[PDB]
Amino acid sequence: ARVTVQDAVEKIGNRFDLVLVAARRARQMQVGGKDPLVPEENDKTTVIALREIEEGLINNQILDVRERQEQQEQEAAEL
Amino acid sequence: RSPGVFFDSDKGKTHSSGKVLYNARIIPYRGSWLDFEFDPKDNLFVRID
Amino acid sequence: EEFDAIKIALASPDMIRSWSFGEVKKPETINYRTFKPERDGLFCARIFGPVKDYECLCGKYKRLKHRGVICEKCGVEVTQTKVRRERMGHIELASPTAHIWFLKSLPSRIGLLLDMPLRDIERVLYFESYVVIEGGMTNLERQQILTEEQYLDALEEFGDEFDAKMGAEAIQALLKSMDLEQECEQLREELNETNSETKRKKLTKRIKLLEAFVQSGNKPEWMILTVLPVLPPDLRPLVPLDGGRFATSDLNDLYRRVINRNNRLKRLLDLAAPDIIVRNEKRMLQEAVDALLDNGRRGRAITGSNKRPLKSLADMIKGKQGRFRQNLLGKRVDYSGRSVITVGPYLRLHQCGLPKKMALELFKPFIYGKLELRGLATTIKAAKKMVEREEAVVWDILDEVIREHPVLLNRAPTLHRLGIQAFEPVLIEGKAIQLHPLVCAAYNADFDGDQMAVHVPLTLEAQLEARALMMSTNNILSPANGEPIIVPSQDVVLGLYYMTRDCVNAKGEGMVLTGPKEAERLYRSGLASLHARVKVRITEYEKDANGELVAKTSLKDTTVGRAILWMIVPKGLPYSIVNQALGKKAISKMLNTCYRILGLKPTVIFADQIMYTGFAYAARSGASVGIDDMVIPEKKHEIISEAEAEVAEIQEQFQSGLVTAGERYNKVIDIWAAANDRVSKAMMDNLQTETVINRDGQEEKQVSFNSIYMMADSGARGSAAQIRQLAGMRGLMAKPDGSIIETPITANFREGLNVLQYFISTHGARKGLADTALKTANSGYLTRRLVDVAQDLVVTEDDCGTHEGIMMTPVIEGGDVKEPLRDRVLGRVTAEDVLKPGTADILVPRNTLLHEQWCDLLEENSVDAVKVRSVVSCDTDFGVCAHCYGRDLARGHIINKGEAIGVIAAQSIGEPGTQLTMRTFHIGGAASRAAAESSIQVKNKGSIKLSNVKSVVNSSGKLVITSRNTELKLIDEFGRTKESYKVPYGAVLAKGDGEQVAGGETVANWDPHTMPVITEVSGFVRFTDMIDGQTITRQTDELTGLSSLVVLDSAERTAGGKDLRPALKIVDAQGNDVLIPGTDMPAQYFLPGKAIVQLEDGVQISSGDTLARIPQESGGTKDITGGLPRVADLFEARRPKEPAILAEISGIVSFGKETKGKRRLVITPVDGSDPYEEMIPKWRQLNVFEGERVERGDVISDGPEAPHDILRLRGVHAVTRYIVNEVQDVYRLQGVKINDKHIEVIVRQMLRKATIVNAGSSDFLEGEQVEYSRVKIANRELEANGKVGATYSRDLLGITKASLATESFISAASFQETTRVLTEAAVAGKRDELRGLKENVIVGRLIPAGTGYAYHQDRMRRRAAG
Amino acid sequence: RVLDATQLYLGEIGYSPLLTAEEEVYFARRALRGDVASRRRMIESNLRLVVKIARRYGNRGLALLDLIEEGNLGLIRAVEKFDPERGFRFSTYATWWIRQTIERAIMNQTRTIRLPIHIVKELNVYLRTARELSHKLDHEPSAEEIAEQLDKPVDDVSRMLRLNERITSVDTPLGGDSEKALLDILADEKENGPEDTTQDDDMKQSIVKWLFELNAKQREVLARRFGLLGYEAATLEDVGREIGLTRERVRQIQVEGLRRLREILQTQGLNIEALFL
Amino acid sequence: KSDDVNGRTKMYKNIVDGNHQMEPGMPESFNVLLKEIRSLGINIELEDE
DNA sequence: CACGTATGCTATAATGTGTGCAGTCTGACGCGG
DNA sequence: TCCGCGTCAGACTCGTAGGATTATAGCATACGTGA
RNA sequence: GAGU
Ligand SMILES: [Mg+2]
Ligand SMILES: [Zn+2]
Repeated sequence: ARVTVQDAVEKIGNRFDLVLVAARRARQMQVGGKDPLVPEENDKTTVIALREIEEGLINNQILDVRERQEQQEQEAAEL
Repeated sequence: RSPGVFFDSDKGKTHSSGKVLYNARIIPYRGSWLDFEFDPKDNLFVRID
Repeated sequence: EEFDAIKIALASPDMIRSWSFGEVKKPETINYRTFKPERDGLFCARIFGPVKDYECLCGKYKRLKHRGVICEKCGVEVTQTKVRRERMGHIELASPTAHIWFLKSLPSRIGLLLDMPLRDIERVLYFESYVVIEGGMTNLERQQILTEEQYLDALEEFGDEFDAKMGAEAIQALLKSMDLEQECEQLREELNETNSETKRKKLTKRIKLLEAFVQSGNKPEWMILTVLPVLPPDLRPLVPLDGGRFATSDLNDLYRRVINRNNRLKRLLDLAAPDIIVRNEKRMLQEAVDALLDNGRRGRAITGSNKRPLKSLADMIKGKQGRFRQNLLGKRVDYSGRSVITVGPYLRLHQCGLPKKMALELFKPFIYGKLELRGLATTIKAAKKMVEREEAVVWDILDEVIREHPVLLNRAPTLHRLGIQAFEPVLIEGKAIQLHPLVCAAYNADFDGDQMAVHVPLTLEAQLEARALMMSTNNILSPANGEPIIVPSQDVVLGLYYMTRDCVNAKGEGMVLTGPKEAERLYRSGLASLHARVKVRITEYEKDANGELVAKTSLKDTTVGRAILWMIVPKGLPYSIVNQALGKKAISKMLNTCYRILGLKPTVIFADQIMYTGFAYAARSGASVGIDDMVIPEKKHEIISEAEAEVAEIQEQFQSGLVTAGERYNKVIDIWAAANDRVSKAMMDNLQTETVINRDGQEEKQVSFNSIYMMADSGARGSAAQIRQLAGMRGLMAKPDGSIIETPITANFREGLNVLQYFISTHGARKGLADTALKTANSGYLTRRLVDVAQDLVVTEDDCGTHEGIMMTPVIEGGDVKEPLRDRVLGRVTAEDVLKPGTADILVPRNTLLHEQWCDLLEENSVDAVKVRSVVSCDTDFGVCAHCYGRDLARGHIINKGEAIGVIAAQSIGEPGTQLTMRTFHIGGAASRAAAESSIQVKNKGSIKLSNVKSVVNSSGKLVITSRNTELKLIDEFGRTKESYKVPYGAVLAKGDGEQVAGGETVANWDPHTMPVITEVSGFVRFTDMIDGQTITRQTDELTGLSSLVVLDSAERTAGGKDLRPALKIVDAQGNDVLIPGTDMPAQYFLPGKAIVQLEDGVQISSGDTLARIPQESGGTKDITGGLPRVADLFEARRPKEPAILAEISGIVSFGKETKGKRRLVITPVDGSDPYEEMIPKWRQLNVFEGERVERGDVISDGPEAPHDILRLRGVHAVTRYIVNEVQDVYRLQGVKINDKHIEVIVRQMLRKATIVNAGSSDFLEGEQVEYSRVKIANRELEANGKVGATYSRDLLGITKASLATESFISAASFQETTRVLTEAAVAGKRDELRGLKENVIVGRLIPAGTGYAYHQDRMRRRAAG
Repeated sequence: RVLDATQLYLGEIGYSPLLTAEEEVYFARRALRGDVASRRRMIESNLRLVVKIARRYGNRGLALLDLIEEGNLGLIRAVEKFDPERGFRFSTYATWWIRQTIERAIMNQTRTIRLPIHIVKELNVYLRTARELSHKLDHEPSAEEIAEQLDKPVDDVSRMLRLNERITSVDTPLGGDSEKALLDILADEKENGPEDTTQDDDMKQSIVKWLFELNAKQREVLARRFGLLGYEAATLEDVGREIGLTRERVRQIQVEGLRRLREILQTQGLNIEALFL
Repeated sequence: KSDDVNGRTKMYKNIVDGNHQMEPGMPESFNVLLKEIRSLGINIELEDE
C-alpha cells in the first residue's frame, strides 16, 4: 500500500479508477472526519484509503451505496 | 573573412542537373559586394549585393 | 466561466464596436507630471477603467461605499482595476484598410475569393491603378485594371455608365457587391464543361470557399477594416521602473503611429487637400495598420532605435515566443525547486534524499496549517515568523507532514514519461538532492554535476496520481520495449561479477559447506576466497504446475561467492541462475525472471539487495587502475614494421605508374585495417587468458583477473574497443570530410601519441562533440511532430468487436534472428482462430492476449505466421480498443482503458533518436567502419533455396545472377527457413538452386567495392551514343597503350549529349543485334554516370562477362545522424526521387507502342476489359518481361516504393507493414528496441483522412476530404436507411499535414503555421468543441484521458442528456 | 513595378511644373480670393520644396514619409497666409512654415510620454548649454555646472534632465541571447501574491471572531465605526446615527473594546510579537 | 500552481485548512490570448454549454 | 487672475529619397507566369 | 507544365549582466479651471 | 556559461 500499490490495483483493476476511489475516500476522512476501518498506525488518509481498498473494504459501488443510504435517511428525517 | 577576391562553387546546386556552377566574389573592407557567376547554360552573370 | 466549445469568425466593423468601451482619439499615454492617464488616450481611465480598485481618477468616489458610480467630474466608473486588462477600445478609420492576414497570408483569401491576382489587388491598394467595380457598359468588364491614363480615355467617352475606383474603398465595394450564391452556381456550371485536373482543383477550391463563406455567415466586406480594435492597457503595459525610468510594450509605439496618421487623414479630409496628398496619407495608414497587425510580413518590419523590428500582435501569437508555445502548453509552476543531485546508495528504490531547507520552503502552507492545528501558531503571521526563525518544534512538524507525501523528481531533458518519477522524500541536512542509483538509467542521470527539479503534488488526487501511477517502484519496465529499465550498472555489476567468478583452487578449494551462511562465515573468517571452487548444499524453490511453490534440496558445485549471493536471491528462483559467473547481461535476466515468477514487491526488494551487495563487494575487491593493467602485446613492433614494409611495396608500385592512386589508397587502408585487427587480437589473447600461471598439480590456464579486463568483461565499464586504444593500436582516424587518413595512429594512449597523431585525433573528436550540440534539435523536432500527430489517440473501448489484424512473420535480418515471431507478437491480441498446420482442430482461440506461456507453446508447435490484432485495423472511432493494442509493455498486463497511447508512442519512437544523437557524439571519436562483405558462408547444412532470382551460366562455368533483389534461404531437413542472406547483382554462386551444400562452405562470392553490369547474351560489343567529349572521356598510358573510358553523367556532361543515353549494345559476328532469349528486346545495357569501362569498341564477349564497373563509395560511419532523415522522410510520407512502377489492377499484361523510346503500356485485364495505358521513361529498365498474369502491386521496375502508391494498390496492411519494417530497419541497425505497435499508432494517425469520390446521401459529393471515422459512422446510418451509399478512398498523410488536418483548430494553430491556420478557421467560422488533450491543457482544464477519463465521460453524458 | 510608398509619392510630385515669380503672384491673387485650382497648383508645384526640407530633418524622431506629411501641412498654411502683394518670394516664406510645422510635430510624437513644448524647449536650451560647456570642460557637464552657467536653480536643471530619461521597451531582450526580456523579470507589484492575500483574510476573520468573544455592545460600537461588520466606516461622532447617539459614551466604549482585545493578543502570543508587523 | 489567480489563493487556504481540495478555474494567459486575437480583428468567442 | 499648456508667426532665395546597414543559412513545399 | 520566388520550419531545462542615443528657435497671444 |  505504501511502497507497492500492485495488490491495491489488483482489487479495483483500473489504476485510474483506483486513484479516483482512494481520493474520494481520503476526502471523506480529510473533511467529513469519516472513521477509518484499518488501524491507522500513524499513516496519512491517502495510505489508509489504499490499505482499505487492498483488503477490499472500499469500492466505487460500496461508496455510492453508503452515499444514498445516508442521504435518503436525512431526506426521511426532513420529511 | 579577409577582404580581397574569392572563387567558390556549390558542388551541384540544382541536385537535378548536378552541374558545378563556379562563382567569384570581390569582398571589400567598405563598399558594395561584386559577384560573378555561371548558370547551367554556361552564361556569365553579374550581381551587386 | 465553464463553456462547451470555441468559435472563430471574421470580425464585423459592428462586432469590433461591441467589445469597445470607448474610442481612443489621441496618442497620449499619461501626463508627464501626474503619471495619470491622458483624456481619450491609449491608457484613458475614462475608457478602459480605474487604475486603482474602486477609485475614480480625481478621487471623488472611493471604496465600495460608491459601487457602480460614474464620476461626473472626471468621467471614470468606480470598479475593480482588474477591468483594465479586460475592456477593449476602438479607432474610427477615415479610410478603410485591408486586413493583411486575409491579403498576404496565402492562399490570398481576398484574391482567391475575387478571383483577382495578388499583384492586381496591391496595384489597386497602393493607388497605382483603377479597378472596374461595375461597367454597366459590357464594353468594360468587371475587375479589369485601368492605369492612370487608361482611366482618362474611357472617362470622357463612356464615363457615367462605368464605375471604377481605387484603393481599399474599391476592393471593399467589389467584395460587398459580389453575390456568392450566383457566382457559386455559375462556377459549378463551368466546372462541368472540361474539368482539367488543375482547373478542377482551383474551381473546387473557390466552390468550398463560397460554400464555407455562406455557412460561416461571414461577409466579404469584413476582409476590409473600417473599425480598428484596441488591446487593453494592462496587456500592453507602460510601467515605471524603480530608477524613475518607464518601460512600455511595442504595441504602444505601433498604436501611436496608426492614430497620428489616421487623425492627420481626418485633418487632410476636413481641409479638402489635393488628392496626391490624400493618397500618400492613405498609403501611410495602411502601412501603419499592417505594421501593427503583422510587422515583418508585407515589407521591411518597422524598426526601433535598437535596429530590432517592433514586436507586433501577430508575433505575440506566432512561434516559440508566442502565447501558445511559451505560456499555454508549458508553464512556470509553484511548489517547484531544483538543486545538484548526488548518489544515495543507502536509499531504497522508492526514496530520495530531500534537503531540509528546500523541503521547509516547498511545504510552507502545510506547515502553517499543521501549526494552527497544534495551537503552536496563533495566526498566519505568527506561523510565518516561527518558520523564519526555524524553531526546533517546526522541524518536528515538517517531519510529520512529509511522511507518506510523494514528491516528483524531473531531469532535463524529459524524453519519455520515466523522466519524471515519484519518490517518498527522506529529509537530509545538506543542499543536494540524493537520487537512487538504479533509476539513474531512466533519467540518464550521471552525477558529474547534474541538477534535478522537484515538484510537490498538492491535492489528494495529485498525491495518489504520484503514488499509484508515477512512483518509481510502480514504473520499472520501458513503455517502448517490454524490458526492465531499472538495471544495476557500473560498481554493482563489478561487485557481483567479482563474487560469482571462480579461480583455480585459491583458498580452500574443494571444501564442503552446510549452508550459504557457513560460506559467508568462512569467507569473512579468512579461510576461503570468494573464488574457491567448493561444493555447497543449497535448497532452491521451483514453482509447480499450480500456485503452490515446490522446494527441492541438492548438492551444487558452486563457489563461496555464489553461495553468499544466494542469500540475496528470493525463494522461488532456481539456484542455477546465480551459479554462473554473473555479468550485466545475466543480472538483467535475473530481474526479468524474478518479475515474471514472483511479481513486483519481491523484485523491488531484490533489486535493492543486489545494489547493496554489489557495491559492498565492489569496495571489498580493492579494484583499481594502474598503468601496468594496460598490457601491450610483445609483438606490436614486428607487426607494425611488417605492415610498414608492405605499405612501402604499394608506394613503390605507384611510383612505377602501374597501380592507380585510388587502388593504392584502398590497398594501404586494407593492409592497416588487417594490421589493426591482428594487433587487437594479439592484445586480447595475451590479456584475456594471461593467467597461464596456476597450480595444484602443475601449470594450468585460466581467465585473467587484470582490472581493466574485469571491468570490460563484467559489462561494468569499457569494452574491447576501448581497450584497443589503451593497450593496442589506436587505429585509422577519419577526417572531417568523412574520408579516412591513409597513415593510421600506430601508437596507443599508454604509449602516448605524438604531435601529429594527436592533431589527427582532434578532427574526429570535435566532429563528434559538435554533433551532440547541433543535431539534438533535428531529432527533437521529429519527437515534437510525432507527439503532435498522436496526441488525441486514447484507449476508448475494451473490445471493438473487429475480426481484423495484420499477419506478422518472423524477422531474420542479416543472419542472427533479430526479431523472433514470439518477440514480435508477444502481448498482442490474436485475431481469428489461428491453429496448427493441420487444419482440423482449433489450437488457439479468438480474443486471447499472447502471454509468455502461450508464446512458449508457439515455439514447440513451430508456428509459421500469425494474424494479430493491430491499432490500424481497430474499428473504434475516436480512439482504439484495449484488445487491438494489447499489453501495456510498461505494466506487464493488458492496457487499461483511458490510457493516452499516442503520446506514449511518439515519446517511445522519438527518445532513442534524440538521445543517440548525444551518445555516440560527445563520446563519438575513433572511426571503426566495417563493410568487407565479399562472400557469404553457410553454417548449417541444407538445400540452397533462392527467391526472385534470374541468373545465367557464364563461360567460366558458374551461376552468375542478373537480378537486383536476390535472397538466399537455408532449408533444413523437414523444410523451414533457418538462415537468410542478401545476394547482390552480378554475384557468383558456387552451386545452383536446389543443390545441397555442406556447413562452412562459400555458396556466394563477389567484389564489394564495385557494381558490375553483366550481359545475358554472347557476341561483340557495340558503342551507341558514346561520342568522346559529350558523354564519355578517354585516357591512355604508354608503349602499348591501354585506354579506359569513363561515362559522364548530367553533372559532368555538356548540353549537347543530354538526351543521348550511353549504352554498350551487343552484336554478333555479322554486326546485327543479338535477341535476348525469348523476348523481342535487342541486347542493350544502359551504363549510368561515373561508370568505368575497360573493354573498348569491337571486343568479343561471352554471356556473364562484366561490361562496365560502377564505383560503390560507401565508406561512411552511418551512426544516427544519417538514419533519422530516412525515418523523417517515411513519417512525412515523401514520395522518393525515382519510384518503382506497380500494377494497378489484376489481369493480363500487354505491351503496346513507343514514343521515340518512351514505353507506353496497353494493359488489358480479364473482366475489366477496358484498356489502361501508362507512360514510362526510356532509360528506366523494367525487371519483369511483359505477357504476364500481374497481381495488383507487382513490382515492374526496381526502385523505392512510395507509401501512397502502396496504400492505393495493396491497401492498409501493406503500407503499415512497409513503414513499420523500413523504419525498424534503421533503429535495429542502431540496436534500439521499439515495438511495432508504436509505429503502428503513428501510421494509423497518418491514415486518418479519406477523399470521397462519388456522392453519399449527405452533402459530401465529389472530392471532399473527411475523417474516415465520420464517413464510416455515416455509412452505418446509410446501411440502416439505404439511400445513396458514399464511395470513398482512404488517403495517406504525412505527420505534419495530418496534425493540421484534425478538426480542432486550437490544436492546429498551437502546433505551427499559426497565421494561416487562424485565417482558414476564421473564414470557415469553425467551432472547436474541445475533445483533444492539447486543447484542454491550453484552457487549463481536465485532460480527457488517464485520471480524467472518468470525469470527462461523466461530462460527456451530461452533454448527451442536455 | 515600384510598390515602395515613398518612390511612388516622389514620382507623383516630380511631374508637376515648377513656378516663376509672376506665375506665383497671378495664381496666389486668385488663391487668396478662393480659386480651388490656384491653391492646388501652388501646393502641387511646391511639394518638391517640402521633400528637400524634410530630408534635412531626418534620422531623429519620425521617418521620411511621416516628416513629409507634416511638412505638407506647413506648406498648406503658407499657401493660406501668403502675401502676393509683398515683393518677397513664396519659397522664402514657405521655408519658415515647413521647418516650423515639422519641428513642432517632432516634439509631441517623438516621445512615448508626451512632453509639452515648454518643458521640451527648456530642456533643449539646457542641452545646447551643456554642449558648449563640454567643449571647454573636456569632461561632460554636471547638473550644477550647467545651472552655474545659466544662474538658475540646480533642482530646475536636474528635474529637466530627469524628464529626458528615455523609455525602454518591455519586449527588448537582455543578454544578447534573445531569451528573456524585461517582461520576463518585471513582476506584478500592484497585485500581491497569495501569502499576503490569505494573511488579510485571516486578520479580517480574526477581528470578526474577536467581536463575538467581546461584549455585544462593545462589538456593536467598535466594528460599525471601523466598517468591519457595518457597511460604511463611521467616526466617533458619526456612531450617533446607529443607536448610540452619544459622543462621550461612544468614545469610552470604542476604547474599552480595544483594551480587552489588546490582552487577547498578549495571551494568544502576539502583542509585541506582531508589533514588528 | 501558475495562472489561475482565484485558484491559487483558494487552494492555499485549503492547504492551511488541511483539506487538499482542487478548486480550479481558467488560466489568465488564455484570457489574454483571446484579447490578443480580437485585437487582430478576428472574432473568437466562447460558445457556452 | 494665474499657472500650464497651445497655437502662431517669421518675407533674400531655396523646388525628385539614398545612407546605412544586410549578410548571403537550408531543405521543403506551393503558387503565378 | 517548369523556373523562381516566397514562406515556413529548425530539443529541454538551467546560469550571468544590466542598457544606449539624438534634439527639436524664440517670443506673442490664446485656451481652460478654480476662485 | 551548466548537464545532457
Ligand atoms: Mg552528467
Ligand atoms: Zn472622478
